[PDB]
Amino acid sequence: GLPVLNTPGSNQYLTADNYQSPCAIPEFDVTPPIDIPGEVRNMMELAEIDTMIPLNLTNQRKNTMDMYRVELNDAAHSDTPILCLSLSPASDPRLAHTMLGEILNYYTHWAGSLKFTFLFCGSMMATGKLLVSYAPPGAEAPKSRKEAMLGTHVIWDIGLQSSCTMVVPWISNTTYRLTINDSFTEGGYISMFYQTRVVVPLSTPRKMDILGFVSACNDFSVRLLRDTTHISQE
Amino acid sequence: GLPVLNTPGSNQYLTADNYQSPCAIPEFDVTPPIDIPGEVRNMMELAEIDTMIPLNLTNQ
Amino acid sequence: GLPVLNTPGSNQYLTADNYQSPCAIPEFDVTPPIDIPGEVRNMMELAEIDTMIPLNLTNQ
Amino acid sequence: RTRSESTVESFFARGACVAIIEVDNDAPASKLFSIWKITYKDTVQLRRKLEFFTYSRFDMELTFVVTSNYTDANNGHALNQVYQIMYIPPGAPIPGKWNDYTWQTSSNPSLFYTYGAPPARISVPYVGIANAYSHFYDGFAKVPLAGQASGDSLYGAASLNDFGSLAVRVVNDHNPTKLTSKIRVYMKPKHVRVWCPRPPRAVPYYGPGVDYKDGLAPLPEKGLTTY
Amino acid sequence: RTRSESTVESFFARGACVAIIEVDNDAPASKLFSIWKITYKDTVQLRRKLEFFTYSRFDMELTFVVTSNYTDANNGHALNQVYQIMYIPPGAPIPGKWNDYTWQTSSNPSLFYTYGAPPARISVPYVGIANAYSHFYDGFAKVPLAGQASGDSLYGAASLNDFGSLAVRVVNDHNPTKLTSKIRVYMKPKHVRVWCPRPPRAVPYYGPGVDYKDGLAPLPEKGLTTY
Amino acid sequence: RTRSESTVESFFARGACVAIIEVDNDAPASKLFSIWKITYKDTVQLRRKLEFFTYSRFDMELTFVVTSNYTDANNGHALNQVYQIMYIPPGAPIPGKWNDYTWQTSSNPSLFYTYGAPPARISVPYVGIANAYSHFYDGFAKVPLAGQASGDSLYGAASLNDFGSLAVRVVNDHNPTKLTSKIRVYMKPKHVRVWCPRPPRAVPYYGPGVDYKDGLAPLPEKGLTTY
Amino acid sequence: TLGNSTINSVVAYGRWPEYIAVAACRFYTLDTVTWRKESRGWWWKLPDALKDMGLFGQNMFYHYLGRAGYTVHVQCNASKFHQGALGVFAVPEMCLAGDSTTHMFTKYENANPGEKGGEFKGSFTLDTNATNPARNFCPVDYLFGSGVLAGNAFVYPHQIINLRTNNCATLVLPYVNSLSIDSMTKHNNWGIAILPLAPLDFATESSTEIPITLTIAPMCCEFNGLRNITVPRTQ
Ligand SMILES: CCCCCCCCCCCCC/C=C/[C@H](O)[C@H](N)CO
Ligand SMILES: CCCCCCCCCCCCC/C=C/[C@H](O)[C@H](N)CO
Ligand SMILES: CCCCCCCCCCCCC/C=C/[C@H](O)[C@H](N)CO
Repeated sequence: GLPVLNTPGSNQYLTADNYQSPCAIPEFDVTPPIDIPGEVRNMMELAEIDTMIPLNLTNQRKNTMDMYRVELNDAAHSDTPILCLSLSPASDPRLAHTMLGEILNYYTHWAGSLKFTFLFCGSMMATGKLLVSYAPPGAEAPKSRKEAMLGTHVIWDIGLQSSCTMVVPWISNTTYRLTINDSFTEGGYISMFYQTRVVVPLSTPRKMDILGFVSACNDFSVRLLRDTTHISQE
Repeated sequence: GLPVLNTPGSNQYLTADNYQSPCAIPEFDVTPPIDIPGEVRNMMELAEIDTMIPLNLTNQ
Repeated sequence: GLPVLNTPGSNQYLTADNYQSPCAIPEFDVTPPIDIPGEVRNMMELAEIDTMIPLNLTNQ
Repeated sequence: RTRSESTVESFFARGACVAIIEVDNDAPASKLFSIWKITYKDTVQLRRKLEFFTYSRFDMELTFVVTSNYTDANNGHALNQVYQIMYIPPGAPIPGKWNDYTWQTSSNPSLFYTYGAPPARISVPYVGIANAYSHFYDGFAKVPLAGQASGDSLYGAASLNDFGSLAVRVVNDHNPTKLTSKIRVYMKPKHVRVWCPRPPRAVPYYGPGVDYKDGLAPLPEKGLTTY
Repeated sequence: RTRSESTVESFFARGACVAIIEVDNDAPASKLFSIWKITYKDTVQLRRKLEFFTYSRFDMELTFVVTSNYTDANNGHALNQVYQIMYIPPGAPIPGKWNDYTWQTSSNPSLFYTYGAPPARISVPYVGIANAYSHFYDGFAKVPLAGQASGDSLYGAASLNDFGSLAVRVVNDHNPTKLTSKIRVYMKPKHVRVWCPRPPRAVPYYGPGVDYKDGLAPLPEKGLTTY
Repeated sequence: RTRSESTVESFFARGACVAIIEVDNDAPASKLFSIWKITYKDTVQLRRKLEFFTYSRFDMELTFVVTSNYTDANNGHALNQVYQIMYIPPGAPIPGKWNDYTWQTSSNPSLFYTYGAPPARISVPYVGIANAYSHFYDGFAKVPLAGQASGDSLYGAASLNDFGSLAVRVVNDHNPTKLTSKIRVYMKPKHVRVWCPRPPRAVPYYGPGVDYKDGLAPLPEKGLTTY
Repeated sequence: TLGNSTINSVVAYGRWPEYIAVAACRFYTLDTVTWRKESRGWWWKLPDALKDMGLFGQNMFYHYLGRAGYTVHVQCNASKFHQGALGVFAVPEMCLAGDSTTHMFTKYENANPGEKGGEFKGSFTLDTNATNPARNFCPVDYLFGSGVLAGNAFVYPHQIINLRTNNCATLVLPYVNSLSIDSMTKHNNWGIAILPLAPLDFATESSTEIPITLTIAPMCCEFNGLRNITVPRTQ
């Protein structure tokens, strides 16, 4: 026949190959598709959906609903942080199991901006101002409002609006970060502080809850599909 | 010769495959068909014929 | 299929060959290059650089 | 909803097993070569599918799947075997020994298969002496004539379905150890045309004809007023 | 930065192991043939990836990786084995013995694999009786009716995911020595469309449904004011 | 006289051995699977050639040459082995046992090689997270901060050269006899671009960095006024 | 306004209900539930919750095939001195985990409770009665009753009722299925889950309770296959 020469790689099975194969059921009359609502073309479309952050992963709160609630009170003003988060969306245990983190744990590289929304769930009679800050990596993690104020930040007036969004823009030395805990590709710090205190009148609850949601922005992307550590078989 | 790479599925026999093979009787002069009555193109044509139903399937 | 004949040299691995192979990470979005200073196209460009000669190779 | 998979072509576009020919590689109780008369009536599934119709034309694709085994444990090793499959059309001399001259196959088509290779495959065109194959023949090859003693041919038997045989042997000289091989023959009709549909077989086949002997009560019991 | 590798196509463009079918080549405690019901729910990784969505359409590519071994040392040698993998769609007769007539596979698709050859591979189109596959079905196959005794079908079980089985045997006649073989089945969806994203599985799977029994505390401990 | 063979492409257009991964096929002192972290610094020749430059971009071609042998004489025979090579990118779960679920490789690229086949081969594009690979990195992954106890990262170590690992096992169930296999990995850069030439290594390599310990007197003795 | 019934909104997947009876498909009010401080959540199935609603239930049980979208209106009012948040989620194919070591052992009468629906639990309890198993759902709130984290339930069509901001939620669910039309008695196309995201609180009262009311209107209804009446077995 035609002279041919078998190159190396012949007879191998690469599970990522893209080859044709014979059809085992020829002339099958396939059922046509219908217009079902909710079609998805890209997994990033799922990462762009806000999902609640299990922020309060304490011994008594983890694996309950209480792990989603962060408690504020009406005590006197202080510079102590309300919450502290590492910008490691796939390896920080508080972000790993959100929809964004679940998508990220199927990939090796990620890049793009993030969106953090905070929802205040107190009474309508409550007032207060909060400071939400992102510090890029390199320095010690901010432990007071004085240090946090030096980074990117927004001021949230709960009386004016019950939900506030801070976009963390993409700022990295590398073009992508790794989806594991790695010092060279560290992301930075997210912190929350009291700008003023929370004030309530009489006959009002003095403790209330906030909730956190995270999603990816439209510039987000991932690379190098890989197996996840969030599912195992015994 | 021409560089080639054997993909998976090489050397398998799939009974539903559609491949060419060498002719074991070359240059055979085939008898031409005649116009026989009752040609069938589709098995559904047989399913469109009424046939009696064995409705009374009792012991006797 | 297509009649083929395996010529000698089939199934060998020549480390100097130039053949295609399947991609193990399809659809990877490659980082674009930047304009780094000091690009080299030919090793002779390095041989055209003056370097000091160790002329006095005595015991001491 | 189209009827693409119920066309006659699609209905028969499958390789069906029609024979298991057994041969042995042993020094001359053994069978060093086997003759199989070519027919689809040794099995049932393809026969029942074909007998939906009275007449047919088609090309045939034959595929040969070869398996082999040692007969005794740790009796020794063997070198890879080569098998010869020779088509003997009706009238050609039939081998009588493993080594007889007929295997020279100067005019008979022959196929040499190396064990471990992918199943062998050949194609043949429509080879019927009539304008179509007859699945059913309501007649005799000879009409007995007055004056003849007690033209006694069998009912339905005619040379319009005589296609020769396959002679199968192992080409290798016999090993010190005994080896057994089986060649499975798979038929696939192609470019099929069929005529005169018939009701399908309802009881077990009995011989190459339409005779029946057993299993004559196929249908089960079911109450008339029971869904 | 494009999103080429996060498209639904790229997300599923991998061959995932879904089954390890075990067969034996031995004289008739052994299993001379095995039946595997076709599903992706015997494993977890592909199942979790698919259950990100409620509905899907796709063609399927099946790849078969076959390995085999002797059971005893210096017990003897064996000739190269041939394996038959027959697709039995729902309703087709199911083999009950290694040698029963069903293996003639006149209408069932079948695959014959020679050991040492590259893994076998076939493709099938979207074969669902509905307009899409259902990863989740919130209903019953039967509604129990008043008057019926104690329509008791299982929750979520429906014939919309019934695709038949694979029957696997060794075609060779049995060696004097015992051989064991495993066929690993790898699935790759192709031309994928998906609908209605769902949150991913967070606790270990328990059965073909959504039931959970163990490992219900997945998340670890992490201080609120600790980075 | 052209300089076609001294182009950067031609200088690196060779498959260089970078690893010998050893695995065993034995019943569970043996190693039923091996993990190799992907690097070119286990060998010297390709490393020295690459370290003529500071930065590089290229695609990589990997070729796998597999050899195997029995460990004991006349201990028995074995059926042809199949090997699995699974790429584990950084972050993916790492196999801990020969049979653990990770080998299902639903999302990890995997390669199944049949012994006796031509060496396996795959290609990958430029996969660096930076705009080029760094052969030398004059810095730390962590800067230690005042207040921290005795940010202690190693000098020059950065995740910009972390590419995952290869996990290698024998897929076959374990033979009665012990078998040993070695997989040699050969790298060939393709479509190469390089920047910032450096003087070549003059003394033996010592570790993944630029440290030196021995053989610090490379040059021989030669009289000044002697040709 | 839909029919004789009259009275932000979220259209699930941005798809309004559409055709491939008319009087019967109108707003129906289910039984009110009581939101307490210790409430864990509530769930309903559609069309199961409407099976005893005027002519819509009659059309459900008189036909082999039916399809409909829905408009779900959750109503819950409180004072400016109350606090609390509800998440209202519309889940296609809302399968709930059972309570036994047997897979998919929940019986039809328990999987189709009707307009009363069911409640989420705070933890998982395994039914041990073997002679008389309960064969009921055991949906854990933080597992969202199906082995997934409730925090990610926001990938479903949803609304949030924050007591300081709004007192009502409106979800427009189109007909979602792998088929153009199905059996309404065999299959529930939609599930409604209401979870307290923030617990209810009122100043210096560990007694406050507030009602939640659901009003559901089927839309774009189609029925086919008229026969005698289906009478499902009850428990
Ligand atoms: C050289 C290797 C052998 C290859 C030659 C194979 C034999 C040639 C074909 C002879 C058989 C003709 C096809 C048979 C048709 C069916 O028997 C008819 N339907 C009978 O009614
Ligand atoms: C002839 C050798 C065997 C080749 C035939 C293989 C069987 C044919 C394919 C049947 C399986 C259909 C594909 C299965 C799809 C998934 O199970 C669905 N996602 C279920 O929801
Ligand atoms: C599925 C079988 C395995 C095939 C996948 C092989 C692994 C993928 C490639 C990872 C290694 C990237 C190439 C390495 C580049 C050099 O290390 C850089 N010059 C380091 O400076």
